[PDB]
Amino acid sequence: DRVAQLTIGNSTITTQEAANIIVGYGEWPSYCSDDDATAVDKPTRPDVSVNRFYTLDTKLWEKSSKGWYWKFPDVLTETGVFGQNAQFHYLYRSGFCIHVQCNASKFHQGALLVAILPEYVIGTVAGGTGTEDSHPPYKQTQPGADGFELQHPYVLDAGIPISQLTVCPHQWINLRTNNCATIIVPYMNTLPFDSALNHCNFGLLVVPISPLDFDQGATPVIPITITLAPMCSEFAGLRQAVTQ
Amino acid sequence: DRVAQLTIGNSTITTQEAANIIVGYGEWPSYCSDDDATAVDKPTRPDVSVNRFYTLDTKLWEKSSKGWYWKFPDVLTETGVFGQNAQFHYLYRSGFCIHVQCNASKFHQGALLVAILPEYVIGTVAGGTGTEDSHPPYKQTQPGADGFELQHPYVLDAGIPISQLTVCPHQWINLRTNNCATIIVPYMNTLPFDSALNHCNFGLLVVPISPLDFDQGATPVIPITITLAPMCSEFAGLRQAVTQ
Amino acid sequence: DRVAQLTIGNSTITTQEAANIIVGYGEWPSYCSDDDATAVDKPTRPDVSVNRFYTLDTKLWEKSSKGWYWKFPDVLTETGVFGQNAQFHYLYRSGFCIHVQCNASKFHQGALLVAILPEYVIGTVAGGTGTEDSHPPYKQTQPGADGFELQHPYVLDAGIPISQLTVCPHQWINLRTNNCATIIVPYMNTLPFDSALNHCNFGLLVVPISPLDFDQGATPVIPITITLAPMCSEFAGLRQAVTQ
Amino acid sequence: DRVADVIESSIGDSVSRALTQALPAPTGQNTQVSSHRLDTGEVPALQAAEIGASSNTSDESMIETRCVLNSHSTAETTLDSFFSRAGLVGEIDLPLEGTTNPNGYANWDIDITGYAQMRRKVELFTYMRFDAEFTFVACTPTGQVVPQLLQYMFVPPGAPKPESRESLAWQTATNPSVFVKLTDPPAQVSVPFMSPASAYQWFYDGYPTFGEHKQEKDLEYGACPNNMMGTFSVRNVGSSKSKYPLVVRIYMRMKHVRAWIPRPMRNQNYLFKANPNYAGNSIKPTGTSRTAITTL
Amino acid sequence: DRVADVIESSIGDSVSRALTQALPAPTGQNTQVSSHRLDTGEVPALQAA
Ligand SMILES: CCCCCCCCCCCCC/C=C\[C@H](O)[C@H](N)CO
Ligand code: NA
Ligand code: NA
Ligand code: NA
Ligand code: NA
Ligand code: NA
Repeated sequence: DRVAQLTIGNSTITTQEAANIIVGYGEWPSYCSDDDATAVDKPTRPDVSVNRFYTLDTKLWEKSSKGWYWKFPDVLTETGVFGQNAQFHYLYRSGFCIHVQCNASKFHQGALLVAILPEYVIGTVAGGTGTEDSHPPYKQTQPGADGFELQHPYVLDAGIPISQLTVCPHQWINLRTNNCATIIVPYMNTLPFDSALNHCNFGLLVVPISPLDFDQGATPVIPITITLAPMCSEFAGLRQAVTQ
Repeated sequence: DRVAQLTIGNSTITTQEAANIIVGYGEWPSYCSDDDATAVDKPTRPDVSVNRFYTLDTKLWEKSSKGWYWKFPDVLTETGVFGQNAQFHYLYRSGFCIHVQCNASKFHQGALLVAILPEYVIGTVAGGTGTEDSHPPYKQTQPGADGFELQHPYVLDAGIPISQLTVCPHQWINLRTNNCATIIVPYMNTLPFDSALNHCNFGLLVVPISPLDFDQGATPVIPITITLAPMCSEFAGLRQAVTQ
Repeated sequence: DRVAQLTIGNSTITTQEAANIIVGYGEWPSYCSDDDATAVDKPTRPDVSVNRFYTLDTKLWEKSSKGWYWKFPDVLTETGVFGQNAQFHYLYRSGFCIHVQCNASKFHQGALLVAILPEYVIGTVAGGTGTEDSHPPYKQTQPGADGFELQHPYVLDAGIPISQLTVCPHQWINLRTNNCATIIVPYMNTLPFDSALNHCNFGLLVVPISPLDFDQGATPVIPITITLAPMCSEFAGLRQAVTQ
Repeated sequence: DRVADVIESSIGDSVSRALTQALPAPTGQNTQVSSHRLDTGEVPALQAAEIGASSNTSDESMIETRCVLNSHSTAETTLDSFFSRAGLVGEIDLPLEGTTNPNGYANWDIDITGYAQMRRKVELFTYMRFDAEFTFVACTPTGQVVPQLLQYMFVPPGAPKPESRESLAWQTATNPSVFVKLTDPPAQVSVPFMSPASAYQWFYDGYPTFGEHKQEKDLEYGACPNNMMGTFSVRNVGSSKSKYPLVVRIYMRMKHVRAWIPRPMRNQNYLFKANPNYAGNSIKPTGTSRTAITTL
Repeated sequence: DRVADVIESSIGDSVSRALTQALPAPTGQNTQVSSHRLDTGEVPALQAA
């Protein structure tokens, strides 16, 4: 139960210090029913070429880090064959298998909260005073694969408490216990299909709740890598490639 | 088998580095038979209010410690509802679940012998020369919850070898192996009931056979805590509260 | 599976960090068939007096060690009752249970390749230039119990690559994983019986493929001990004791 | 005849594999008798929060419990019990003199996100599907009931919004309208689930249109048209100025409610309607604070 | 009619639960034939005092 292997497509992930697997809302990704669908054109289900593990950028965990987030359909729109299909097709649909990995040693300590927040809408500080109706820039609402850093993690940059973020599919990475978190997310939206460009079904939040710490001499560079794989990907409404 | 939980009354003990459980003389505590009894009055069996875990004082294990001991009916006579019943009633009877706990690190070392010695009668050094018939004071024969320290552990302060103390229900706390000892003791006496004030059925001995040791820098304070719970407690011969 | 015990004769070996057991060429040692034999005299099968664990010299693993080897029938010819029988009898036959042991700590590192090479013929550097037809001395071809050190481990002092030495019954001692290697070898030769003095059926090679390393302060003396036990020993052709 | 990986393929499975099942729970769970347990191997109290699952430890395994036949109902915590309570969601002013709808008519953009109480509750969930009951309480700014006839009209998106009290749009040949006097009890009406989506979204993490998303258009981030149900228009049924100043309070009661994906409850004060902006200089803690962690 | 924790209660059990039994032993135990055992998983020699 502490060891596990995730194989999908032509990619395999290994781990010897896992903490089980979470299946968001107790549901596995699935394809769209014939009665839940509307688009009449036959969709493309590329399978193995898009349903595989993509490893996005690595972040560095510092004793003062606040946390980061990634919007999901988004992080992959410019990567591999998944990205190509997401650009050529109007409609997209899929679940995800998210595997956040971060290892240290038996002498390091700290705890990361890895959670999935559906429809993660970002807010602004409203000019500090709260009298200015400002809005988050495109660079912040859809940060891409590089993710974005939280400025006010306590309120998740959206006026909501992070202490309650656990009502969402989550898992923790407690260095003294495990070195990775695995969460499987089904397609969640009020529509059977939607644009992979304009809409971000959910956001991945990785936030240090218990600060990283260690004594001088132990390796100081502790990376946090994000690996994710689409599941049951379906695309429809073919046309030319659109970036945004 | 290394992990365990002891629940009794409204108290629960946890451990992840145990070494099984010892049941003194292969017998579980039980109530008094109708043919083993003499007192004709109906006894009180308070159950949950007295059969629970009481945590007595903590001792500090030093690189030079000799060892300590606690007389049992005694240690509890002034604590909780067990103590009240032991004071109000002439006759008392019960078994015990003793849980000695002491944790360190994978870099500390040492071994404690935790044993139960029935009718643990204390002797004196007889004025050194052995010509003076002196006797141990009340403060030493019945030390209460604070326990008492051994002056000559080799002879258990009673002229008997500690090397043979293992013929008694015992267990060891070897820091590289476990961090606690659990011993369950049945009621042992030549009478079905007896006074909880004048008589001490047995004594708990915690003695360092292999000295504690560690390198400077590792936490130097290594406590030894004693937690114990009465079992199948019965009291009879009600009157006013008597302290001694 | 990580723990094991090897009992044979009046000797027992224990281990808590093993890596299974290898049975050379998938065959257990056995006695000689009545149709595979030629010598007509009835052999001696001393059993318990010769089929037991003999512990030969200890070697010191240094950060610069090259590796050692032991020729087998040989290492035992001057030890115990096995040696006596090997000297008094012309013909000898037997399998072996080899147990190489070497422990360190969770802070040391390194990997030893423990392999069995049948008919391990030693070659010389041929005077460096390769024009001199020199030959290895008796002290090197049959080093006895003290073993011999490799001068050119890369070519196993015989012009063959050590990188392929794994096609032979082998096992590794990776300090972070196990602290011993166990290999069981059947009698291998083109004859049913042979001289224990003139012929060495195989050689035991212990070579550091990944150098030993640790930080100053951790114990620097890391020994490698060789323990071995004959199996199904048979001797025939009795006469006076011959040393060589 | 056909490639094996295609036969044994599972691409196409439309049924969602559910690991959990909804069981009947009309009352709180009962407590069963429990005795002491002194054993190794079994540790109910020890958990591993890293797994992401809440502790499954029960009262019975932590202390010696008695038997309690719990008959406390769980009916008042259903979604309908929680949301089926009318609350203020809109307020329209029709003054005599001023700069706010002084021409005897008003157009209220249907959005229940203008009031904190009602808004915070619904924002506990991400998606919600429901029918509703709208009640319109009208009177003057002093609470006085006046003999005045009003006309409320629901203008779905695309229909012509009235530009004046005498606009031709007030003919309501197709739009639903309600004519009431302030002397009559508040008008009440039933509304269905009219979104083109399968549910309303209190949160839409995306943009409504394609193209470059420049600074000037960041106004559209988080704006989902599937939630924009249209306009609510009011007017004095006449061709002359009304003799009294009016106010119309709109209350909404949800019925037949379905809800999905719960979220953390609003932590900071609300500032605007179309977004979750908060005052960055006044970020207050979720709750009360104290002097020391070791003192009450 | 009666509270459940009282029915299922075990307070009153006068019989001492014994984990061990006295067996006949008129003579010293015999020794049985033993052969070599080269296997992993089983370690008779290793104990935990
Ligand atoms: C005289 C007839 C009047 C009829 C009025 C009908 C009103 C129907 C209102 C439906 C309101 C749905 C509100 C749902 C979502 C919010 O608008 C959005 N979250 C705002 O962003
Ligand atoms: Na489906
Ligand atoms: Na619970
Ligand atoms: Na119930
Ligand atoms: Na008009
Ligand atoms: Na009894």
